[PDB]
Amino acid sequence: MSAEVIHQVEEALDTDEKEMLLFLCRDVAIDVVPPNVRDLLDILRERGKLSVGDLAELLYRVRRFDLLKRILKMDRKAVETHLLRNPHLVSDYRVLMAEIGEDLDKSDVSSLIFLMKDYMGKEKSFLDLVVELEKLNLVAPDQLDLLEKCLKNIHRIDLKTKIQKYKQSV
Amino acid sequence: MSAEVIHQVEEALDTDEKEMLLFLCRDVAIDVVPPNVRDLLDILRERGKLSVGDLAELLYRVRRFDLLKRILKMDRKAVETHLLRNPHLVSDYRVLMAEIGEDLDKSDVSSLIFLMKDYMGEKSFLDLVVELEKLNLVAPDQLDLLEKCLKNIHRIDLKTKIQKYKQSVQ
Amino acid sequence: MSAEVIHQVEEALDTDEKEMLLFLCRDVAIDVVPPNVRDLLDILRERGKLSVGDLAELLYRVRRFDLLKRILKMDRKAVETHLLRNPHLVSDYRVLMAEIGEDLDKSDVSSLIFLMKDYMGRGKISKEKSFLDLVVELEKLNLVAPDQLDLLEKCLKNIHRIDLKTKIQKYKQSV
Amino acid sequence: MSAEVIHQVEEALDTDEKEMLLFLCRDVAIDVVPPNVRDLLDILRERGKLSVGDLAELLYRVRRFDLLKRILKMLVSDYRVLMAEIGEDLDKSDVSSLIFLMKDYMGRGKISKEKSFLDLVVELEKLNLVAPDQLDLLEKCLKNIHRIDLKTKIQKYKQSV
Amino acid sequence: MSAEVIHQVEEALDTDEKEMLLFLCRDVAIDVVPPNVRDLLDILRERGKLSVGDLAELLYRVRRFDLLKRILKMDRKAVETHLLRNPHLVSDYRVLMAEIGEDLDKSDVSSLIFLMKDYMGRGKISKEKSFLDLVVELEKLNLVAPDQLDLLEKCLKNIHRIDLKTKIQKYKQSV
Amino acid sequence: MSAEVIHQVEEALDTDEKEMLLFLCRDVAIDVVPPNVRDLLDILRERGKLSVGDLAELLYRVRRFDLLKRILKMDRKAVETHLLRNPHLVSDYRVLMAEIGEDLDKSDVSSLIFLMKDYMGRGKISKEKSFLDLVVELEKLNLVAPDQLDLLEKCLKNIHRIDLKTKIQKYKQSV
Amino acid sequence: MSAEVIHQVEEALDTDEKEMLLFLCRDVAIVRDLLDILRERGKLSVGDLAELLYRVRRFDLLKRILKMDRKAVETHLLRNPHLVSDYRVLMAEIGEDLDKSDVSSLIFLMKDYMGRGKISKEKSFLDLVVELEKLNLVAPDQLDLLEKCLKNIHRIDLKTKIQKYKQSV
Amino acid sequence: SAEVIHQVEEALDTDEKEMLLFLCRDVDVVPPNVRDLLDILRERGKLSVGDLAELLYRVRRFDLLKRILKMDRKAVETHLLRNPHLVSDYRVLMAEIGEDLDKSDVSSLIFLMKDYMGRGKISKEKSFLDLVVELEKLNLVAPDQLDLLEKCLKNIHRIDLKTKIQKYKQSV
Amino acid sequence: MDFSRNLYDIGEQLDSEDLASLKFLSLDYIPQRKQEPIKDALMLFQRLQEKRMLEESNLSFLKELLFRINRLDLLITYLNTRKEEMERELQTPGRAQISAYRVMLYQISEEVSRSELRSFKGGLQEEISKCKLDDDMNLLDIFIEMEKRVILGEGKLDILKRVCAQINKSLLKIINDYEEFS
Amino acid sequence: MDFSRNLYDIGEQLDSEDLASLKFLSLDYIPQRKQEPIKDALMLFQRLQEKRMLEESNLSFLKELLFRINRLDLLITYLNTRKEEMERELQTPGRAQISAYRVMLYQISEEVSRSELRSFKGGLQEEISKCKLDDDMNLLDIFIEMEKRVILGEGKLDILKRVCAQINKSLLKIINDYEEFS
Amino acid sequence: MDFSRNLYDIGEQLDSEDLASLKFLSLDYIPQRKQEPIKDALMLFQRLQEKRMLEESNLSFLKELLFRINRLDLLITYLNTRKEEMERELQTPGRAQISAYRVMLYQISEEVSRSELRSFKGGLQEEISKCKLDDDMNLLDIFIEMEKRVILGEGKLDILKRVCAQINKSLLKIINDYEEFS
Repeated sequence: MSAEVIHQVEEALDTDEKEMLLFLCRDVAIDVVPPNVRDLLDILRERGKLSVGDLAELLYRVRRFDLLKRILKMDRKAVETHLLRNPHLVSDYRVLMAEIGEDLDKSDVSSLIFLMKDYMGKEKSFLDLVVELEKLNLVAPDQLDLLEKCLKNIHRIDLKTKIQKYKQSV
Repeated sequence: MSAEVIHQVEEALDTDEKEMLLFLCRDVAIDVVPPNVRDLLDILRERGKLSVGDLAELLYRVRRFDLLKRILKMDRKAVETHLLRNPHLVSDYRVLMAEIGEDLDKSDVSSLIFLMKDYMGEKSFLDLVVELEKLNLVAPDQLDLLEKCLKNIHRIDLKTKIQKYKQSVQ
Repeated sequence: MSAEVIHQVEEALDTDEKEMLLFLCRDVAIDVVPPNVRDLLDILRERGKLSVGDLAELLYRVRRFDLLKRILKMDRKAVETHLLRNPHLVSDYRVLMAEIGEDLDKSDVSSLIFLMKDYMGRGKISKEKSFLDLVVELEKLNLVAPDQLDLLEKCLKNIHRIDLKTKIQKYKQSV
Repeated sequence: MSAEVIHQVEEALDTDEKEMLLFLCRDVAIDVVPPNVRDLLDILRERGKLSVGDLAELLYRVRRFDLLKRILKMLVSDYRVLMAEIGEDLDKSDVSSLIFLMKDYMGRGKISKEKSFLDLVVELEKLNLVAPDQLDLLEKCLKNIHRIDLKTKIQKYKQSV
Repeated sequence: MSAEVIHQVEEALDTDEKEMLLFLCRDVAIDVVPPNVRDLLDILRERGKLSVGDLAELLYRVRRFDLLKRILKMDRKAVETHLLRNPHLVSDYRVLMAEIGEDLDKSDVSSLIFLMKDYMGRGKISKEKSFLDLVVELEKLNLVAPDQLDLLEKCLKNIHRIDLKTKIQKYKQSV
Repeated sequence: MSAEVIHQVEEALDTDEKEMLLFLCRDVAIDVVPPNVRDLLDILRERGKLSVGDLAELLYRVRRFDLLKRILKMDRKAVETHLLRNPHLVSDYRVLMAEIGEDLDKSDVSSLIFLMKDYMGRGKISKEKSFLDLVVELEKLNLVAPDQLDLLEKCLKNIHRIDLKTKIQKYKQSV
Repeated sequence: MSAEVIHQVEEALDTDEKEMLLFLCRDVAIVRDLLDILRERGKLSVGDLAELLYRVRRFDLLKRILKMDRKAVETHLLRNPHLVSDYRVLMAEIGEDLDKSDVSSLIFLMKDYMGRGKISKEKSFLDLVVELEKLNLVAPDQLDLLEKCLKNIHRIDLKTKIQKYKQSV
Repeated sequence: SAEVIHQVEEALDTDEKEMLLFLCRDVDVVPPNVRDLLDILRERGKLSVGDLAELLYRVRRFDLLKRILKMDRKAVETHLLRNPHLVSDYRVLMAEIGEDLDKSDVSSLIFLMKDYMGRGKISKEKSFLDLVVELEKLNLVAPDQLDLLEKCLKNIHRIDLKTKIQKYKQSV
Repeated sequence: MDFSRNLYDIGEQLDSEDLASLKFLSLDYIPQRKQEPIKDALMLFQRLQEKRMLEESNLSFLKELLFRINRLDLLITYLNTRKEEMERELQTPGRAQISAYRVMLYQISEEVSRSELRSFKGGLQEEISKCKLDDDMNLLDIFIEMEKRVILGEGKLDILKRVCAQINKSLLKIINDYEEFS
Repeated sequence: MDFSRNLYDIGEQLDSEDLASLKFLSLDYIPQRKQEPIKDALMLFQRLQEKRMLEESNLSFLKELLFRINRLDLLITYLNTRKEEMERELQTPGRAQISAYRVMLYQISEEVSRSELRSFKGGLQEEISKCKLDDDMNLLDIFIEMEKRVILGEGKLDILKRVCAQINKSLLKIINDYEEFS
Repeated sequence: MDFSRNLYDIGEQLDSEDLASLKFLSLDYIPQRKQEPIKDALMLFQRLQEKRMLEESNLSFLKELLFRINRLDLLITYLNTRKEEMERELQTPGRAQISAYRVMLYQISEEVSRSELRSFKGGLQEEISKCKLDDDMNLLDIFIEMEKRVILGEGKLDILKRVCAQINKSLLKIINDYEEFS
């Protein structure tokens, strides 16, 4: 709510969680690309889509529960119930992409980009690669064939199972 | 057409995309020094050179198919058919220069700068290309200097691309 | 309270506060537009509308309490009380426009002028202009008025700023 | 509505295009200096040059095509347009080098205000250091700033006539 | 003293300390607001409130001792002795604000302006302002005073800087 | 105290003790995160929680008595007495975690992160991590707390190590 | 008599250039009306007309009006006696090399000497020279104070030029 | 001349420009850019071909000397020895000391000297020459007294530069 | 542009360790500040070209640098110079642009293995505290650190001899040969 | 999705030792600077692709590399080529893109055991000091080091024969066979 | 975390030799590049989990691996499965996830002594270089090397039979049984 909460949240997070937060909030800011997490939070507050519940949900997606226990004075049960009842902000596709990118180590992404180089043109992370793929209109919540096939080819079948489960859910 | 469309296009673009688009439109605004991409779009509109097809061509040339689908409501196939039928705004020489500039790395461009420091007297490949154009060293009809420099740095794939382009002009 | 007081008040202000003051007082001085702050103060004093209450209201609207305390020797609480009791000289529409102009920055006003250059024209707002200048230009064409604010709300929503739109709707609901 | 269209056109023009139009119409406005485009039209009317065909040619060089279409509702020396093109092709980082290089030729205080290339060309033309048939100083200055492409345009203009 | 010394002092100062010098002299020149250093110094000279001791005090307060040795031909001990036996041209509150303003780095002033961007206009401080500019803006709203410093102390504590808070408390206990 | 002593202290510590100090000083400056030891010490000095006794305690808790002997010219017995009388900067939970991390070799943290791999992911465990990093991750997930140590005790028991479980029980009975 | 020549001369010169012509003829006689009266006095002539254009460094009017470029008049200038003294053209040259960022230093430093009032209007170097000449602080054969001021404003090339002119005559 | 200034200014670095400005601070008004500094020096009459050669030799750019001024090291060195100096020996010594400190050393120096100077006055990511000019402003480093500089340099375990300072002191 | 092409070809054949050796050997003509951002041979070649120590008609310094790191294949292949000519040229007094002390330090650095390096690092704990005993560094960095605190110089060699006497003897032979040349 | 997948599948079956052998065999088309930051076969394939020695319509060099290091299962599975065709193709003069000198060196390097390696290191203490006699150096590193100091050129093989005569005669047989082939 | 604890308990008991046997048996599902850095049971279990061949619900593959390497105490202790049930499950067609080729190769390797291993090596010192025929190599590495040179395939068993005929008959009996099962 107040600027104190935003300042504390900015001070608490590190670089990796900041990048994950930017990726998660990429869709809600449909036309604005923010350079800092501070700018993103200011934009969300100005647009009126930021509240105590929404900020708690965003911090819960990043998996920082001590921040909920300290700043927002909330536990995981309350935010879980709020998700169950109140519709959430980030789509299931974004959190699925984050979950997939969490499991890929620092070496498999190089093999994946080498495989995918034929469709496009240097320490790329999986999140940056999927952002590029979405930019080239190759990966969409309706088009998940390329990612599933490429994950199968590099012999990572648990992630293929995750993608299949997500497709079955919707 | 409407100012809001070009405003959205200007907002969504990235800095590297902005620079590539600014360079790639040098053929049209040959007697204009554009300070910003928004001003470049305004100048193009006021000169009767910008339309739906032209904006689609510009966005397709910088590989932003998501912006074509989301904003201009055009897909890759339709814009490719328009490209095949309607004459291109930008000659293929600028396209070839941009394509080459996207593959060279930091070490390669540094070595190229060291090699080419003899003829002339950090900077990306696009700036080197425009500086070479300034001194009338490389032109769309004469590419011997660039071909020799690309062959001397043991990167012969780009030399193959240049040779294919030079064969295609006849 | 001779012309010395109004001279001090005029000279102490800076450019942006002077522009805000002229925009706020544009309604009362509809007979002649004052090119300078001195002219506006002189014509206000000539008609007799200038007084302790009027000057306190003007200095409180522009948010300059230093001049109010040092020159007029009046506290803000008394100004608020006798402003609630006495009729207001500045319209709520004007203070709303001033607040909206306060909340905007250079990028946002550039976005507004770029979006609305179609109606205004190139030569009218060619130079970089504040939001108050664009508001005056819009009011010249009678597109914005205390009884008609839909276009302003639409333009505000176009630049992705919902809090200002909610403030506009709150003011509309109040009146 | 001959007056309405010309009065409405003046609104869309900006300061840079007004300066460019004044430089282009220097030959037409030799007898009296034009203070503004609105007064420039009055001067042209006094000269009797009020004509749609002659007026539409100016916007072709000014490159403001949308207003040309509005006027169409659907003469000038080629030496001056070469100077206009060269001035428009020079970025703001090279005019400083130009004014520094030719500082000794003219008054240093005469160029105290920041100048566009058109103003510098006018100043050098008042001293007759640049002529339609004499371009050695201009070519040397262009070469010294390391822009050989504009030298090709200068040679093209020289060989054309 | 003469025009030559004023010219030499003006032309030998960078743009960073000119803002400090303008802020420090606001109390003396409050009837009018000066646009630049030369106008301020000339106004003080004409008003008779400028002398060799006043210029020495100003240069000592801006920490430019080399100019004191070169132009004024005085060292630190001489100017300190002169200051000890003469009234101060600048109050202790001003020098305290200036001293605090030099111990804040970019990462702290950015945090302060972000925290206190809600009390004032968002576009009021859109440009990157120094701590001195923020103090001037707060003084305009009559929130910080030579005898009232609670809000400033709380704001300083809000950014996790306690040594400056202790300095404020030391100054308060001094009076 | 001064900057010179901080610089001398920093120049003597190795990497492992630097990481241990960074982990130990988590509670005091929980609002921020310091990149290296020098910045952490600077932050502590700015917050006013740094003194000669505090630095002596921090050096003593990392088992570097030689520096405390020569850099600070202090004795360990005096530090122990000060700890007996003065309040402790770091709670016993942090020193217990540091002791457990010291007692664990390189081949057991891999087993620990494999046992608890269900909650976390491979991305964090791809790089080599010590026990302190795993403790920090568990704390971030709110799985381990100073008043909640059942999970860590069970995990330590599961890997056929009992003495560390005895130490955990000793600490738990200490409160 | 043709007034069209006078009209063309008045129009061709811009406003700032008229001050140079007024300063050049300070001691010759005592805007275009002054030129017309000088023609009546007989001192002004076609040959002397080109001297003003040569001094003011505006060579387009020589071809436009006089129909003779600098090539024809360069020898005549040496042949004809000096209509205007070199002391005035030296001051004109000095004012040519002074920019608007320097006149402020001159007026501020010399405010003590001349009248401190009516300084709101920004004055060129020629105006300051005229003001100094009014108080008899500067003479055609005495340029010591001007040299001192030029040295005080951190400008040495003009200080050497003053000495070169003084030693030349 | 005029073209030589342009050729010199178009073929220099950024830190090299800073060093040139610091060297020219001896000969006043603070120069904003190297172009303005050269214009001021030429207008003041102090600039000369020999002086420009000495200035370029003081910054070790002999290739520029040969390419522009058509002179070698021996000729310019003999000219400098015979003719009076333009830059004082103290400035050259300061520049030479500054050229021999890497990023860690200057970071340690600014951290040490931040004790009695404003945190925002020096801020971070600044060169040694900026610290030297700050000390000059504070009037504690002078061509006759360098005790504080020597002590601070010794605090960071750099004794070769201390020997350099001692040798300079012995020279005069 | 055949000269620049030749220099580029020479620079492409040098890995990181040889680049570090070249950087250490050229400390006389290149200060630390100009040397820190160097991470490729092209930057070093350009820095040398700025001081006019390397051009079309003057390649002697480059030949000496390549000779001192035993890269004779680059000498014969590109610069067209064999070992005998370089030995004869360097035997002539006044043709050595690199001081023999630096070459001696480099040769001592080459003749030390990993265990010998660790013993060398541990042998300095008797006289210097942990402040200058950074074990992460290599032998060249240790020599530079010793040079910084004027505990090891052209005229000061007692510490170096004392440390060398602990590990090997041929190093003492090299030091004695250098002293004989002095 | 087809060619890149095949290249990745081929590269997934090469361990560290085979990667080192491939890096050694390709020194004529990849300089030392590019050789240094390579740790998996994908980067080597990228380097070969940049020089246009490996693409969809040209697979000769990859087949030659895979046959030279004695990996025939990969050829018969992921590339569909038998031993006889490769042998006949390589026997044709003018088609072998790898010089026979490097092949001979690699074949020699495959015929040395640990005791033989230590004997080889001991025999090379004259021309090469103990610096390059590290116990972690393999025979290929020794060969590269000798090639650096122009003692093991394509026309200069006397030192190799002299060293090998003290270990086994099969190596001399291999060298003599190569020389007879010339 | 019962499943992970069970896997850790199982992996605690395995020694180096059983780890090598498991690595050999799991070649068809793990490439060589992933095989090289494997050093304990936990890494192998992670690799098996990554391919979804081992999880909470599915444990057939782990039981098959434990049965093949003849470790029944672990099966009866930490997995609650007996020998007869495992044999009955394996005899069902389609349940075995390891081909009979690998099983028979491992069984052959289990029945070779050091003298018989030396005889096997001497019988095959002609087609295989001495680099892979060192005394440290066991029979599994020899089999892998022979598979690498396409001299020992699923349908190609001439060399294996010829070598085994010179050592023992029971190995030929096992080969004949495998051929009969085919």
